[PDB]
Amino acid sequence: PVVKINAIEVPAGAGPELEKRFAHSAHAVENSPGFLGFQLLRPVKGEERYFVVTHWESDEAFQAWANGPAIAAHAGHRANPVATGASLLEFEVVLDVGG
Amino acid sequence: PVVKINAIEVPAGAGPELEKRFAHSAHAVENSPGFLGFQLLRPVKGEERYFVVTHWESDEAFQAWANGPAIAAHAGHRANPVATGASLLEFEVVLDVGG
Ligand code: HEM
Ligand code: HEM
Ligand code: HEM
Ligand code: HEM
Ligand SMILES: [Cl-]
Ligand SMILES: [Cl-]
Repeated sequence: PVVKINAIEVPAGAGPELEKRFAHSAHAVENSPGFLGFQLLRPVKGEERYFVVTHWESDEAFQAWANGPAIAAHAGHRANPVATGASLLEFEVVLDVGG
Repeated sequence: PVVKINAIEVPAGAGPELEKRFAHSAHAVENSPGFLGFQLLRPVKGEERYFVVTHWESDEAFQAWANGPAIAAHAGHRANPVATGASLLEFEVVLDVGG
């Protein structure tokens, strides 16, 4: 599997607004083929960016979602972001250990 | 829950040695109270550091592990580190969505 993290820069005080924009977003991705899950991570120490951490069975599965269903999920939405920058961090899972 | 990511810097070519070291490390953290799991992420694009992504029911559970077992787990090892630096990134899980 692969991990794709969108590391989002958020202006001071805009944390709650950004989090609210994610609150009903599950429908936009949860059903996608090869999707294994995602977490929105609020930074607490050592990082100022929010991490949107997504897990996929493959790179192609993420790309299919990004190029199709993800774009479609914007219909009817303002495209005015509160984030001031974003960086995509891509990784391959080399080890996974359960609780 | 909380997420603690250790972002470790690894010289070129040490990736395999670092990964081999993590391959036999599950025992050092699994079963610890409040531990929910971890992944070793090998960087592919956008990042040069390995991400050690760990999940915990609370910060206290993470501190209890880091302060006791994790230290104890070094006893008997005679290898020098291959990592040259590390940064702990700490997060609160705000949203969790399963696939
Ligand atoms: C992991 C791959 C992803 C990438 C590359 C990506 C990419 C982006 C980019 C480039 C932006 C614009 C941010 C800016 O203006 O600086 C954005 C915003 C956004 N994305 Fe993601 N995204 C990803 C995953 C997700 C997922 C899984 C969700 C939710 C299901 C999501 C929901 C959002 C939302 C709600 C915004 C609006 C942020 C705002 O208004 O400031 N994204 N994304
Ligand atoms: C320049 C590029 C982008 C911009 C400016 C942008 C902007 C936004 C904004 C402002 C929203 C908020 C909608 C609202 O508040 O109602 C949103 C939602 C979202 N974005 Fe984007 N985004 C971009 C690219 C991306 C990409 C590349 C991805 C994933 C690969 C993504 C995934 C999402 C998702 C899943 C949502 C939530 C849709 C929903 O609430 O139903 N976005 N985006
Ligand atoms: C400067 C500080 C540290 C140094 C120089 C260091 C060095 C090392 C080295 C060389 C190993 C090799 C084990 C092997 O090759 O088999 C190791 C293992 C390990 N380290 Fe550290 N470490 C440090 C701090 C930490 C911290 C702060 C944690 C967690 C809170 C940690 C957790 C671990 C764990 C869980 C193992 C694996 C134990 C095992 O597989 O038996 N280390 N460390
Ligand atoms: C998330 C909290 C963690 C922290 C704060 C932490 C911290 C550290 C630090 C400071 C080092 C020394 C890096 C250096 O010498 O530059 C290290 C090395 C290491 N840690 Fe972690 N660690 C964490 C989690 C873990 C876990 C869960 C494992 C495995 C179960 C692990 C296994 C190791 C190993 C094998 C090394 C040696 C890397 C090498 O060979 O150079 N650590 N850790
Ligand atoms: Cl995002
Ligand atoms: Cl580590």
